[PDB]
Amino acid sequence: STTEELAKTFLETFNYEAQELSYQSSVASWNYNTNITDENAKNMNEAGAKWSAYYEEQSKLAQTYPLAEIQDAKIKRQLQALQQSGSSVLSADKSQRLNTILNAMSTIYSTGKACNPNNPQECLLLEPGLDNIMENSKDYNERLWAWEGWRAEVGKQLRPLYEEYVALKNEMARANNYEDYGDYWRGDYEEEWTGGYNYSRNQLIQDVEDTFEQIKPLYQHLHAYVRAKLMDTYPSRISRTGCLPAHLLGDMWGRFWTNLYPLTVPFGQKPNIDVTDAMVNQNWDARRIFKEAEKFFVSVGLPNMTQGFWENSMLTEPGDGRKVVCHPTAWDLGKGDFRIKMCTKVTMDDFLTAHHEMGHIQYDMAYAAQPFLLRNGANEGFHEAVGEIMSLSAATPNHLKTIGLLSPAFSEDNETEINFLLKQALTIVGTLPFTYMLEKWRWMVFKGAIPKEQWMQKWWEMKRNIVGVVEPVPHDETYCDPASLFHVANDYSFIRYYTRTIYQFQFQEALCQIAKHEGPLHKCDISNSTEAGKKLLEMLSLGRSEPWTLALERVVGAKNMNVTPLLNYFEPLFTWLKEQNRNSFVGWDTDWRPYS
Amino acid sequence: TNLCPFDEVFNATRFASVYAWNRKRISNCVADYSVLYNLAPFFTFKCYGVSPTKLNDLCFTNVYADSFVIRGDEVRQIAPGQTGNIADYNYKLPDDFTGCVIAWNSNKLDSKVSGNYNYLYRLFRKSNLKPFERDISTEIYQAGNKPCNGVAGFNCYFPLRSYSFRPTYGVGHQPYRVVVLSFELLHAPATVCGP
Ligand SMILES: *[C@@H]1O[C@H](CO)[C@@H](O[C@@H]2O[C@H](CO)[C@@H](O)[C@H](O[C@H]3O[C@H](CO)[C@@H](O)[C@H](O)[C@@H]3O)[C@H]2NC(C)=O)[C@H](O)[C@H]1NC(C)=O
Ligand SMILES: *[C@@H]1O[C@H](CO)[C@@H](O)[C@H](O)[C@H]1NC(C)=O
Ligand SMILES: *[C@@H]1O[C@H](CO)[C@@H](O)[C@H](O)[C@H]1NC(C)=O
Ligand SMILES: *[C@@H]1O[C@H](CO)[C@@H](O)[C@H](O)[C@H]1NC(C)=O
Ligand SMILES: *[C@@H]1O[C@H](CO)[C@@H](O)[C@H](O)[C@H]1NC(C)=O
Ligand SMILES: [Zn+2]
Repeated sequence: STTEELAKTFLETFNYEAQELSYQSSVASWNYNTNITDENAKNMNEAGAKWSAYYEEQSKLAQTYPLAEIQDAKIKRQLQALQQSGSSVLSADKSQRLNTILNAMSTIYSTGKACNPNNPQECLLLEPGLDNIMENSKDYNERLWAWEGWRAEVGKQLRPLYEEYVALKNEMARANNYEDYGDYWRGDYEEEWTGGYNYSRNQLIQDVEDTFEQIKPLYQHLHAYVRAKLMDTYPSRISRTGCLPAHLLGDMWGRFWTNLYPLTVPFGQKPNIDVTDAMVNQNWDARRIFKEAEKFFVSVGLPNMTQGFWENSMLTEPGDGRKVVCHPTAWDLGKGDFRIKMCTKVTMDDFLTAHHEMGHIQYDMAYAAQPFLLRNGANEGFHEAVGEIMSLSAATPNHLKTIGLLSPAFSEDNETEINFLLKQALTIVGTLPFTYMLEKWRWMVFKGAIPKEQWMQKWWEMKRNIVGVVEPVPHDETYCDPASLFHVANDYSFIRYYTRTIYQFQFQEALCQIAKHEGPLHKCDISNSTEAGKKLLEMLSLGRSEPWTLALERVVGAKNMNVTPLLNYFEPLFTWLKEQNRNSFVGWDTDWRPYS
Repeated sequence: TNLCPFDEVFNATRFASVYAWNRKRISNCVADYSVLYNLAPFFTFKCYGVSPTKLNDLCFTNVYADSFVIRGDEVRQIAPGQTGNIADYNYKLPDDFTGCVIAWNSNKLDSKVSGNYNYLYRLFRKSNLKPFERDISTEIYQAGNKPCNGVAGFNCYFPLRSYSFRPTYGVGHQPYRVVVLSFELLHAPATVCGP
């Protein structure tokens, strides 16, 4: 016997019980999320614990098969996943402390609240209180309240915890042979493959910066346009050359400028395309919404949903007493069980969501033949990009017209084209500098390049320099405003959304050139393009079995993150911004602040 | 007019595990294939060397009926010259196999929300099976160079595994009852015709 053959057989006996326990968990986890009972909650955590227990044990047993003696990648990448220790490399001291901190920060984030200076009895929790304020309030002071209050009554509470979190996460990474906790997170993109499909952890740093340096032109002219259409409201509060106040950006942090659309829509007269009314007028239901999405993937050569999908999924809020947190989810439970958990309403946004979520299933179904540990997105951003391009194709006037939602009336104009691309940019283009800057900060925090007595001082310097966003209130080192965002407080890497955003437009463009699509990329419906569906399946069915650098290449023909498909998606808006900003200042002086 | 005991095999309430597949010798009876009705969804009827299209007017010395349960993914392996955990380690048909392989989804019968662990399959075997061989051994599989001492350990795995059928499983993992009709022709009386 050989340490590889021994590894295979070990992975055989692992892949059996794992796929068993992982199913048991996924079902027990499904049964809670669709029935939310304290009783099913126990079963979910128990099956999740039997599953975690097995994984923890097998991880230890797996390390005994040295990866240096493995040649089969299907075994190497499987072994690599199991062999990674994680927090189990710390002493039970550090681990118990790290969990205490992590669960503290998660609890401080959710249970935390901020109270009005005007009404100190109105202590409003973020969800849904302060979020409604940030997402809907046009009042500068009401928005300023929540933003500063959240970053103080919560962000400060997390400051001592995050300092410990960074230290205990570093010790975990360094003891796992990583430069810091940031280099640990970047290891997702690390591929030690042959054929130039290798990828360094540090290569992500350069790649993300180099691609952002090309989003900058888009962002500046989005910034100068948002700054101007913002300056209409809040007039004296936004400098024509200064940065944007952080509390005036939609989300509590400025992550998604999606809610600035009412204050920034180019030609507000031209109404949005909303086939929601068309769906009601045709007595559509949730099953119809998903049957159309199924037809969509089938048109492009992807399989239909399994029978177990239709008779097990939750495509409607169950009702009765059966509580279910209404949020779209796509379940790859295992053993061919594919399910979608969605409180589907007969709307356009849930129609697009149904295609997005069914994209996840297509990805989950495609790699089901892969070994269990490889049944995943090629990297952390792959699985979401595959979903996003499903809503991109389904949202176009072409697909809406061919399905009878948008009437055969050939709508669209040079104005509604700009309106939609402006709406997209606020969501997709706006988040990218926010995402790079936040994750760049954590990387330098983990690297040690930012002393703790300068965390906030370096954060807002980066916020102004890179995001063009300035704090309405100066923040000393008692604040931890990054920690006031969920992923930072809840220990989730964030470069996923940056990478995923670049990927999806690489995906869409590659499939649309395959689809013989003539015209602007944002108008492309990959429907009936079975040639595009094949290149997708060639990558979807890979799972994590092959490097993302190669998996990406089976769609887009490049081994890396290329931002030019994203720019080409917004070149119509880019050129229109350069003209609607011709006499405007494109850039930002980082020394201006609304507090003088 | 002695009717053959096919109702025994197909319509049994419990099927054998594939690793311990059950064989039922059939002789001295009128073989009424005509009423081998399409039993269940995802019905599969595959014949080799002889035609099932109403070629009942042939006589056969003995007719063996080999029944078991596998998942849908493994029905393709019950065929001449196929490889896989079933064809290698559980049930192997010869290259020159003359017979028929019948398969239907039995999810409504052989699944269970808690998982039906009654159906087993051989996952490990140091050698593949000669055609129609049966291996019911439960000796621990010694993957390693150290002896196992008849108990599960490191590099020492139990040779069988459970299918753990759950009705929610995908079609590829759902239970499929299989009946393999081997037709034998010897220089012999040939006592199984069936008009
Ligand atoms: C939602 O969840 C509840 C509870 O988690 C489910 O209630 C259970 O329903 C089944 C079938 O209707 C009952 O058999 C079960 O009662 C069993 O458990 C008790 C002890 O808990 C035992 O004493 C009984 O003899 C019986 O074996 C119910 N259990 C409870 C706690 O109510 C309900 O079915 C779920 N519904 C959906 C749609 O998910
Ligand atoms: C590994 O990949 C990087 C880019 O990701 C490349 O620059 C480098 O040359 C590769 N490794 C070697 C040893 O060439
Ligand atoms: C499933 O997709 C196939 C592929 O085109 C199609 O022919 C079939 O009709 C679909 N299923 C049903 C029940 O229509
Ligand atoms: C795709 O095919 C259908 C019929 O199969 C047709 O009605 C439709 O116009 C085609 N194009 C798109 C974009 O759906
Ligand atoms: C099983 O029972 C049904 C119902 O009587 C019958 O039609 C069928 O022929 C039986 N199967 C066999 C193999 O006899
Ligand atoms: Zn998604």
